[PDB]
Amino acid sequence: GKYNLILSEYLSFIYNSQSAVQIPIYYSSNSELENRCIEFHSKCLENSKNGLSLKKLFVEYSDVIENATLLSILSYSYDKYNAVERKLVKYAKGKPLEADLTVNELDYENNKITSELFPTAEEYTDLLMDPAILTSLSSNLNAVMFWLEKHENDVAEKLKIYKRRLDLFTIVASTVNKYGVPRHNAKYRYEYEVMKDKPYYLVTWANSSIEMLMSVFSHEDYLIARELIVLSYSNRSTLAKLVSSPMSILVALVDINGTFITNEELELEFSNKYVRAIVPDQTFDELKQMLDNMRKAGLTDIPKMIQDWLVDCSIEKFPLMAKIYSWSFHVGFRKQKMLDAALDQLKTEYTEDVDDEMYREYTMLIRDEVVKMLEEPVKHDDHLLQDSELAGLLSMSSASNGESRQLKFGRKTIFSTKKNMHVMDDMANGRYTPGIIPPVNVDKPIPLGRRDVPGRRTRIIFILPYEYFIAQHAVVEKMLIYAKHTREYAEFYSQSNQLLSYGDVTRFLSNNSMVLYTDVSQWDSSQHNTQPFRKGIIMGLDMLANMTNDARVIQTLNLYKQTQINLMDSYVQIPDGNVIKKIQYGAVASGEKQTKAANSIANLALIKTVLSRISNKYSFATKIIRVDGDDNYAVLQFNTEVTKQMVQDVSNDVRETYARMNTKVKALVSTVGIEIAKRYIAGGKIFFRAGINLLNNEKKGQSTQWDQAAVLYSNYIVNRLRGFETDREFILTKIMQMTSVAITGSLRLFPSERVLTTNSTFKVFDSEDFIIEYGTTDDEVYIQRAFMSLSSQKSGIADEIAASSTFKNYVSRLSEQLLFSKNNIVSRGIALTEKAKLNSYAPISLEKRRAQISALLTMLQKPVTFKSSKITINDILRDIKPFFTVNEAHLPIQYQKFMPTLPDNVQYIIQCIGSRTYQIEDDGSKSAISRLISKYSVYKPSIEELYKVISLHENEIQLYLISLGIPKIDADTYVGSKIYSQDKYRILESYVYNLLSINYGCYQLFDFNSPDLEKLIRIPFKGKIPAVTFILHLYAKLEVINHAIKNGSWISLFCNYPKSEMIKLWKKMWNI
Amino acid sequence: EIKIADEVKKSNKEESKQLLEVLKTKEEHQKEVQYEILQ
Amino acid sequence: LVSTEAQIQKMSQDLQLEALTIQSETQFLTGINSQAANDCFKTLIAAMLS
Amino acid sequence: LVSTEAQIQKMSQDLQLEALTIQSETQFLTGINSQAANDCFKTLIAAMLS
Amino acid sequence: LVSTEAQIQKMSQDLQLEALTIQSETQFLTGINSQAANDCFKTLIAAMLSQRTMSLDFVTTNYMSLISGMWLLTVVPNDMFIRESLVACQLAIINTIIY
RNA sequence: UGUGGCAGAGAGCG
RNA sequence: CGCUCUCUGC
Repeated sequence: GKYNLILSEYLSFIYNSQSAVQIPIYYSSNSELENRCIEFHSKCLENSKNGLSLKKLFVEYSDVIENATLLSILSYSYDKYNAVERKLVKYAKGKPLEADLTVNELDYENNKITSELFPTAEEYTDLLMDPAILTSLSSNLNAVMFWLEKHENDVAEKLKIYKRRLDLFTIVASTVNKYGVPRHNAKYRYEYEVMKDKPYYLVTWANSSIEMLMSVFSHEDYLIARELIVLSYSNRSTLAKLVSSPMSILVALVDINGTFITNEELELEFSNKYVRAIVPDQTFDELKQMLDNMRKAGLTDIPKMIQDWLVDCSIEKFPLMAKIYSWSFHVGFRKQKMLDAALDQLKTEYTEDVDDEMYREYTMLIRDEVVKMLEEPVKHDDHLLQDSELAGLLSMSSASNGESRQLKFGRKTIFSTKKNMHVMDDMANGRYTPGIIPPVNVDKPIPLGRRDVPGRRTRIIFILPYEYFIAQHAVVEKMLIYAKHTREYAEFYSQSNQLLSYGDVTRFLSNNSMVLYTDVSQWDSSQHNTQPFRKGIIMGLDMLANMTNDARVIQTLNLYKQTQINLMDSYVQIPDGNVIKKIQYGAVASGEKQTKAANSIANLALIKTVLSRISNKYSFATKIIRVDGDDNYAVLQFNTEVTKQMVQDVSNDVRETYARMNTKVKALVSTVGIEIAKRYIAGGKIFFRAGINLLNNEKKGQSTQWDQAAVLYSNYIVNRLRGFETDREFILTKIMQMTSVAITGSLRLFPSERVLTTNSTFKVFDSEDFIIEYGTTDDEVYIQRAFMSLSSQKSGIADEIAASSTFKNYVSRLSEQLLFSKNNIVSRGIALTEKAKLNSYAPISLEKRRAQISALLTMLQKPVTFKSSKITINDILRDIKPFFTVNEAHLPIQYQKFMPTLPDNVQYIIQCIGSRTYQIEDDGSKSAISRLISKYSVYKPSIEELYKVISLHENEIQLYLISLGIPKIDADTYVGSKIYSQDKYRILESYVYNLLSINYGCYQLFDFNSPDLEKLIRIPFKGKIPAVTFILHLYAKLEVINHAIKNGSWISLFCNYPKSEMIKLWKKMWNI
Repeated sequence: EIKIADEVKKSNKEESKQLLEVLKTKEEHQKEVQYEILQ
Repeated sequence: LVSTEAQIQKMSQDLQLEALTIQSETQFLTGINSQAANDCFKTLIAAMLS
Repeated sequence: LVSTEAQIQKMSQDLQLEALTIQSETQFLTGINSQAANDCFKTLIAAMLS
Repeated sequence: LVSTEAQIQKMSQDLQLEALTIQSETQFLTGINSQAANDCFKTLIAAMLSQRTMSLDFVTTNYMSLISGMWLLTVVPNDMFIRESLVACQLAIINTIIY
């Protein structure tokens, strides 16, 4: 309830004119007050529409000011062009900045003038520095200047923040004012004709610098920001890659004193174990060279902080490192060219000096792993291998990007890259031919996509046809669904938390063992991911083919095999001007159904093969190896105690034993820590990388101005929890500026906190961070009922595509691969399901969402609507709340910190109740009926459809099950058992279980099975209504936790809930 | 359907609301079993 | 008279009138109001007199 | 005859029906309608005559 | 004291209620709170000292009232209560707990 | 009407 | 379970 005051001050500051007028609009769920709001509205518009002073009425209608709820504020203000400079000249009295063109290796990666690199606009491209966000730099500057203006009279630590950010913003505004501000077009692009006389990389530098200086709260933050902002203006290729590299060594220097553990059964369990840090001597010399590069690039204060920290190697000063490790990735992306980014990967050194003893074992281990994965389904003759074709055609992801193509649906032309639409096209013209796999050769090389991420290389993406997916689908699904019952993969270690993705950095650590951890992200072009990998899988397929007798399965397996045959020789379309290059690349990357598990397999075989060579010089027992695609760590335990020389020699042996296979590596051995791209542990404490650029994006999505405010707030929340903290007021300023909409050149509307923070399809943020909010009042109920009525909208483009011939044909062809006695129950169902993935096509989503926003605006302008009773969640919570009773409590501190970078209130909760004892309610459609259909088919009929289908007679249900391949005897047994009344109740239990509101970012981490939280929740037991008592206890926990987060103190609760309200609520439970 | 003493419907005592909603539950469940058979 | 609502809730309290399982016990509550009590009291006596 | 629904309440009362628990007495209430009973009564005599 | 809420947790986990039943045990839980235990503790002593007689008001549908009335009638002499009140209490106890 | 993906998990819509 | 977003190995 504070946002709106900052909104008012922002409006007053930005416009400032006599002509700038401000027009509230209100609402109330109470008839009389609502009609008085209507009145107020009318009279205000009239008075505005009559050149009368508006300031007189504002006293008379005090009632609206006290009890009504705000929606929005309108604004009539004229063009007033160029006001940014007219404000900004004062905050720019320092000296501007000069680039240094002789820093980056390439020529165009320097921050030189555009015209020196792009004389013609026809060859200009903003894609090498595109912020890719529908908000301007001028917007960012306006926000910064307003913040600076309002914080112009404070005298505290706040003033030290203001002086620091003022000096930084002076450096920035000095750099911009040297030339001026670029002006956005309607699309938020920056054309050639504005950037012609300015540096090419000024905008990204500006945005990133704003993001950094808005995240300054201390002196060391100021040092970091001044030392990165002045070098990120020139260096754009060797900065985040440089400073983020030493961290991998630093983790091997932090003594553990107190630890968190994880079980095989995936539960945290703290340990007071102490572990030293047996670091060798030569890695310090490496680290010094890295700091020498750091100083040689032009960094002075931040080497000083890393060198004076090593005098003590304490863990209390250590979050600084983590802080630094996050300050590197908030400088922007290194959006270089498709060509040179591919050539970062497409440099190869293949040699006739490697072993053969290694590759043969490698091939065999891959073979064996494949057989372990595939023994059960290949043998027991599973439907999904038999019906692999249909399985892949249902699971066609509708963003999949195979080969842009000119289509026509009746009377249109479409340039879709989506493979579902391509399949719809190819079914009609007789070209659908999944058994005949296309080649990938000179006659048909592959396109590319570009994956950028700061501090690392630009990675590449294959863009394949749609036959390869269909071939790979069934086998890879059985592989995943097997190996998540098994070690060595992220599918087994993943839900949200600690006790997961790693969960065994910290069992097998002491002064007996070590751990070798290794980044393997460059190992895609390597000589060990070519021929042996493919031939190993091919051999395994031969074994598995001889391990079955049915013929569709042999066909599917032979097609997967032939896919690996064709992918063994693979060329790559890349244009360059007029001519087209195609390069020999017979190796592995993503853009495939297979890449994750197969890379994990190959790395597993590789590390298992390497690890049988250290045994020639050491005695150890391998306790654990873990592989998640392109990373790997192995722990190993010894017959004796560890030394510095053994770690060093082991590292050299690892490096040279990879060198024997012509494989580059930075071998890293340690005792307490690891480092990988996204996270790391030091001293038995998990930190994380907070490298999510807010004001600069990777690529250009398809969302609106609106939703980008929500993504930016989500990234803010994440980065804040991770450690990187930005000023929340700035984020709110951006949200209002991005939800602002131009109805004309001079009319502009601004919504309020009570529209953006309400649970709907229009939610953007929350009134109190780290807490979703619900509604006990009339008013949230009112607007939620209103907005739920409006979420359901239409798309004429979708309507005409779904009314064409190819869509009908597609449903029919899907159908005819199965039985032919259901025509109005599933064909409509499959069409309704395909509709859920036609919306991926951007113009459909844009039509629907622009229509949705227009429907919103035609009740933001004029008064509001009651929406006719359509029930939602807050209706229920409104009835649950008035039988609670609070009392002040006092919990002690008995739980350990193991995520230091969190805010102190969240940590205080962790420091008073426990971290996660994880639970499960359903691992997907478990109840009675989908685990039969998923055994005889793959089809996934929606629970709406089942809730209807069970309500029908038992005859056409019997027909429907027989139509899905099932025999008659099991249907007869199902009807005789009388389970349909049970699966009504199980399905409605599953409907209440669909409430996903346990995992938003702060509820993600808290343990609700705690005894300390539970003794506060004194709700007596009634019985025979499990859903209600479940949700009541859950909701009471959420009340306690949210009060704790927002206020720190604790409370107890009590709900002597009447039986009458249990029953009155029971019918609204299992609806909506 | 229901032949309660309708003066009792006035009361916001717990037992009265309990009785009303329980009687509605019995009648709606009777309709559930009748729909179950008769389909 | 004894109160109608007090007597109704007392009887339903004694009987354990469930909501889920059917019973032969809802039907005891049919016609427990006053204005029938007086009707019976006036009917028996009027009939025996006449 | 008795109407069907008046008898359905009695059969449900003697066969006390928990909504959740599948006691099989639902099957006892299957096919109780009128004009199936006339069908049987005609069928038996017509067959034993024919 | 024991808090009202934890005592109700113990009693409710004992009684094993039913949210879909018209039970003869929800009425035990009426008025268990403090500020009344205080009131009774204060009233008994004040009345026995001042020798002011004191009536009773109770609902025969509740049966913990009559069970605590047993203790009450034991530790307080009968003549301290007005006649019809304890007669109703004794009659209730004898009719629906004992015979 | 000019186009940047595979799978894991967490939210928001059916 | 169908789609957008968050990052994740790519």
